[PDB]
Amino acid sequence: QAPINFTSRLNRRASFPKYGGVDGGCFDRHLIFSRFRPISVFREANEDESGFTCCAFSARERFLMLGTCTGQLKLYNVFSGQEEASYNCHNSAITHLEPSRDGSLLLTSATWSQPL
Amino acid sequence: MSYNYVVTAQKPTAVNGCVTGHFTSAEDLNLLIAKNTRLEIYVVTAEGLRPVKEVGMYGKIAVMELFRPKGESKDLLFILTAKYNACILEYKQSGESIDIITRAHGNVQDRIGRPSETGIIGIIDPECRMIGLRLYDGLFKVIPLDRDNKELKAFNIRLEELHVIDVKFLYGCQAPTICFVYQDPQGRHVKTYEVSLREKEFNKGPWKQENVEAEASMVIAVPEPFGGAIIIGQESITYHNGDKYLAIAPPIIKQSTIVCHNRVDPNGSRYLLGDMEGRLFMLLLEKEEQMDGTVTLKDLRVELLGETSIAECLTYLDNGVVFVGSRLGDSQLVKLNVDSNEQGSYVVAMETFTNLGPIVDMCVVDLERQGQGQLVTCSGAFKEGSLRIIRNGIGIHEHASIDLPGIKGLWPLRSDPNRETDDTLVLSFVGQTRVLMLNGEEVEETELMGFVDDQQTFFCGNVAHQQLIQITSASVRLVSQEPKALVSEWKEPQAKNISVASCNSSQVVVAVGRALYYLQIHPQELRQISHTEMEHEVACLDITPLGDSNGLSPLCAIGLWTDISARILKLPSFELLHKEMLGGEIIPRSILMTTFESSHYLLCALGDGALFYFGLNIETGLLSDRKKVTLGTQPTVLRTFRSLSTTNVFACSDRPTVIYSSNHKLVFSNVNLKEVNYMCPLNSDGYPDSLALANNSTLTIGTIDEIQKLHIRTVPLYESPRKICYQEVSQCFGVLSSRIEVQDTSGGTTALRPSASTQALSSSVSSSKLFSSSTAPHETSFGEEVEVHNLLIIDQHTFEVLHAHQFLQNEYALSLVSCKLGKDPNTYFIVGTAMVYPEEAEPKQGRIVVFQYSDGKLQTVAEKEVKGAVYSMVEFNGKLLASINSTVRLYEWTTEKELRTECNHYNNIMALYLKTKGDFILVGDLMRSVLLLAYKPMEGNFEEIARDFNPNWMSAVEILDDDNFLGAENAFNLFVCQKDSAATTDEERQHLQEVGLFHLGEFVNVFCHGSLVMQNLPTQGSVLFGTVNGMIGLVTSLSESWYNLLLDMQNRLNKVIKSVGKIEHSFWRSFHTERKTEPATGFIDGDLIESFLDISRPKMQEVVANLQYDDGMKREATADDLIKVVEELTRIH
Amino acid sequence: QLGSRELMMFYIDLKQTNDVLLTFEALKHLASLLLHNKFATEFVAHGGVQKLLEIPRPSMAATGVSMCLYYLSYNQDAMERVCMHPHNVLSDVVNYTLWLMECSHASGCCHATMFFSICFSFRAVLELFDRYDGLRRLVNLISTLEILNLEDQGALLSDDEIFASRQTGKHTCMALRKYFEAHLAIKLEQVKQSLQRTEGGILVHPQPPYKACSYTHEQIVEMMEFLIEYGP
Repeated sequence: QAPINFTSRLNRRASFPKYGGVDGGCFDRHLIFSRFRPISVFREANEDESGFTCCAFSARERFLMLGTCTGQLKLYNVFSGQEEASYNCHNSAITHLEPSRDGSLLLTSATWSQPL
Repeated sequence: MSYNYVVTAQKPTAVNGCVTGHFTSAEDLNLLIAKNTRLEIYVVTAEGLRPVKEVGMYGKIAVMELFRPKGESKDLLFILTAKYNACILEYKQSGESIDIITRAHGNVQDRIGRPSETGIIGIIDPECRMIGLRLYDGLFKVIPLDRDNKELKAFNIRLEELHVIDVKFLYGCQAPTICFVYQDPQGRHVKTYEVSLREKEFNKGPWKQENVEAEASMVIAVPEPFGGAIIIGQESITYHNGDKYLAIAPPIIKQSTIVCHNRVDPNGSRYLLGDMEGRLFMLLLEKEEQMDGTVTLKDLRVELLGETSIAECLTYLDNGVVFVGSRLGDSQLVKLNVDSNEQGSYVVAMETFTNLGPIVDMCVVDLERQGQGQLVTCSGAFKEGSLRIIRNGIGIHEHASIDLPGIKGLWPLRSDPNRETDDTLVLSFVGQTRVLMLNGEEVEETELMGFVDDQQTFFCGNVAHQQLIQITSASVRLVSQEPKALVSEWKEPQAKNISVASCNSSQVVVAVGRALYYLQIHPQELRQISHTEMEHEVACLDITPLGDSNGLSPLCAIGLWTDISARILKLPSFELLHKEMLGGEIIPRSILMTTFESSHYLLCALGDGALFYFGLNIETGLLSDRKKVTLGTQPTVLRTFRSLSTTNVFACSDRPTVIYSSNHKLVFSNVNLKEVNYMCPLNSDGYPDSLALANNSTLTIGTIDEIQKLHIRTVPLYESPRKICYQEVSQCFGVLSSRIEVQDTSGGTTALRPSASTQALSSSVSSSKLFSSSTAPHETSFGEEVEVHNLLIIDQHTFEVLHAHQFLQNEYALSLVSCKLGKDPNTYFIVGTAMVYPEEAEPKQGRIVVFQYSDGKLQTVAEKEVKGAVYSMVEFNGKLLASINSTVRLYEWTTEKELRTECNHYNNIMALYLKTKGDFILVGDLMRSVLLLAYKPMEGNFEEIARDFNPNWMSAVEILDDDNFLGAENAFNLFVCQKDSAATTDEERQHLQEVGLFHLGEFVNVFCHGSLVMQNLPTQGSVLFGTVNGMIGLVTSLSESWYNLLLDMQNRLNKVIKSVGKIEHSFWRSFHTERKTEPATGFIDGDLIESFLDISRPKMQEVVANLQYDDGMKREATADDLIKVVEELTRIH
Repeated sequence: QLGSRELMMFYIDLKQTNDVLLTFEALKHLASLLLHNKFATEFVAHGGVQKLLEIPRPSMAATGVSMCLYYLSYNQDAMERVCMHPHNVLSDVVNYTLWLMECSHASGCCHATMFFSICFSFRAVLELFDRYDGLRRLVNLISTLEILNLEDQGALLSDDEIFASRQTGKHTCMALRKYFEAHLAIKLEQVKQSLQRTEGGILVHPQPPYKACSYTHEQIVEMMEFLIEYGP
């Protein structure tokens, strides 16, 4: 077994295959998904209060597609912090929101609006 | 876009899997070692081993096993890559035609799932009914073997047992059956099964075996007489056969883990075992005949057999001879005894094999200030630890110094009839003459004979009739036991000066102008037999000892003034055999005749540094095509001789090369001398059978060792090396070490074997125990293999361990460079350490220590206690750069012998790699990617220019040209991120772009600058890289016009070359992680290019289609120019 | 490049007919300037602190002096450099800063108390802290708090003397917090050297300027409270 220490997993992987041997894979992930830090805060300073419901990322991760309580999805740059272009999509709200991988489609679901 | 060039300098050395059998012949046992991608087909002689054909493939060989199916007199070989493409191999030989046939193949893999945890495991059924494969952790992929399979079909019968540790097959019981070692949630067991291939379903198993030892690692199945399954564990050994059971717990196997096994006897009577520490054991089975037909087990014996290298292959060959195969160093061949020695070892050491194995650091450094830089790679492991020195050319270093520049010829004169004892020499100027002696390395001048004490000589050989041939002005003569009167001075009937004479051991060949004479050496009689005449005057003559150890040569060599002559005569009779007149002003030093173990060639030493490849049959007179090879600007000399044996062949030219062999192949290998004109077979008292070299400089009586491209010299230390640095001012290296020790109950610690760490010239220990306030060092119970590191300063030339500085308890040595900091002119050693404990997370302790070597004494000047582990250090313009737990922390030297943190950085996951070139800093992250970081000297602080975002686990990085940045990966791959040019906005200028992808099928440890060839003052720059299999290659930069020239030649060769496996090279070099199957671009795989030299011209002519050539210009490609461009790359390597 | 190191040294009083308001609005620039270490290294090395300690004590510019002292020791380790000088450099620091906490400014106790929150790691800071009055000039802050005076707690109701008088004790307890974590490791040195006596200890002690307060109340300040049980 690879040892519980990480630097001793670093000396061992130099003279052994990929991770350090048997049981070296998760011992990376028990060090690297156990911490987080805030990057940036995104408001909805239009009515001076934020009313989003659903969120996702684009097919190339450059813009994050929020969804308000009014019925419109609003694009935002992940680097800038500025609205790009809203879209009057539904009437009720937004529950589910995902793109595809090829970058062609978009599925947006409403709460009670007559096309769902 | 970035286009670069990658070849193989060192072929891989560490071995992986060793299968014996009858692959080549039916009744001939052989050895089949795979190393990384090569498949080395040996054969077993009674004297040892012998290769047949080395074959490389496009994929990492990890699983291999021979098998003879029913229907084949010989066997077959099955090999699976690391990219899941399988193949079935078949050897075909037809005379000298030595071929590998892949009978069936097919990439078998799945879209989804975890691959594995313990690698890939594959075992063949003994009835040759199925083929085992553990591939995706829940599937058990079975290959139904049939001649119906021109491609491989696949089954996937689900394992309801997920986490399998080992799997094997059991022997002949009318059904193909399986064994496990499965980890239950509650306990662990050994289950069996039974597979119906006609029904794809597990049947009801014959064994249950509901609980076993807690650490069962391997399963050793015993054969058909007394069939069962031994279960080795960490601590004990069992036996199982469904009804009975036997169990032992021998006190031998108490301090090591069993790693390898083999079936020694064909009825399975004996078994050999290795360990993790070098031992070899033997399992003896007490065969018990209970009844007239009943075979059963009685006793289990474990006998200690002695110490070898760390085994991962284990093959008993025959007659007590076993090969030991190591990844970790020095795969060697051993012999078993019957009686014992002073330590109980039956193990007889034999000849070894050279392995680099795991390279952990490199530095390309020259020690003789030539254009050729030497290479010092840290190699080995726990007790195989050894620096290895890799150099181009041939190491002519055991040479005497005698001041005779530009001298024409030195020829022996003996007095002992039955030995070479008391050999005086002949000093031959042009117009002057002396007689030389040899006191080993030194000379004495005298006058001995009385014939040639007045006029010059040219050629005075050694007659096997205990005579000698003296040539003074115009006449030849025989020599008695040192006379002063002539024995038989045959005059010449022309009364002219001899233009070019020559001699042999049975004949005299003298050319005067155009008249070519011949003398038959009788006992004390010179008789004329044959005579022929040349159309021009004779430029030179050559006589080589071809046959019978007598001096009879069926061929002749003819050279003419201002006329290239390939005229070939039957020299005893001078019969015309081949007549070819090339023509031209270049004067040749005619022909060197030496058979290079396969064919007689002719080797013409042309004027002004030119070389031709001629091939002649010694009985017909038909020549092949010529081949222009450049050596220099002066006329060349081609000679053959005896170094000690094997008829060594040398090229005395402006580029002095060894012609004879290079991995048994005609590729030139240099020597460590600048320019060589002549050679002289002298007789030194301190140099056995050595030769002196008359040059444009001094005379070097030296011999030549084993000839290869890369001579490898081992400096063993018997402990794990970590890094390597270099001192210019001091003449010393530095190697960080790692030794295994156990904790004593009374004493502090104790070692295990006498390595070169304790055997040092001076010892010391660290002081100022500054981790004393932390109460973390609590007590441990037993001696459970702690690690102890120290600094080893190795001498420059004697390579003696000069000093050892043992660190504190459980303090690693992780980082080492050697540079100068600030305005202090001292050159330091800088070691950044970390404090480690198991059962602990990432550490938050450590210090950084700076050393010096004042008068051969190591001094601890200053230390800096740092809250974090130190991973990488590089010098940065007089300032110290470090990487301390995702915090790039640049330093600064003060006059107060301290350090001051000048700046910091905090946007990192975990920064492990640091490379600088000028004022850019390239940071290799743990999981994310290439990170380029700027340093503004005006601001004083770092600045994030850009950052890549695609999460690849880094392995090693290196700056190419401050625009293109090379990065490796854990997924055995290469890519370059190019800094983005279109700075249109601020978002698009903080994003790097991955430009070019490559699958270097090998782990990468090191990168460094510096080349391996001599500086003759093409391509630009050179980066060498360190690996884990001992496979050093080169990375360099191309020109974009040549990239379009080279890449189209890759696509031409990828329709002609049938690589073994039928593997597409575009598919094999494709960038393949677990989530990206993106095809490769950018780089050039020059190892596919340089095999064009091996392609025959009826298949080279089909490579040359309507292609392009740059010599702003535009020309259709031709065969004789495309073969030049490869040679423009082959001169690098 | 344009000498803003040398521009701002002229703008503070040097035996000169200056006002108060241009000087106090010059340090307000200079406190934004002292954030960078490459500036901050050269300020002390060219003698800016002794220049900054030229103010007579009744002055309206005392707030900017405390801001230039607070961002002096904010992130850079400049207080390591203040030691090796003529002897009365920190003796002018202890004289002026403790007077400024005694001056009872409306925000002079909001900054000059924060200066003692980190700089207690240096042992000579605590050494000059005890040759003077010490906590007699510290406890007199808490004992004069009108939010604590139960006999006069219904006297002041305006929110100026409430939010400022419920903040003043908050930074004072943190001034106490790193005071006792420091003196825990001080007496632990007077435990691990006087009691152990080479039994697991090394007698090397230069009295350096060095940060040895163990800096973690999650792990090791908790741990140092345990090993004092083995004392006398």
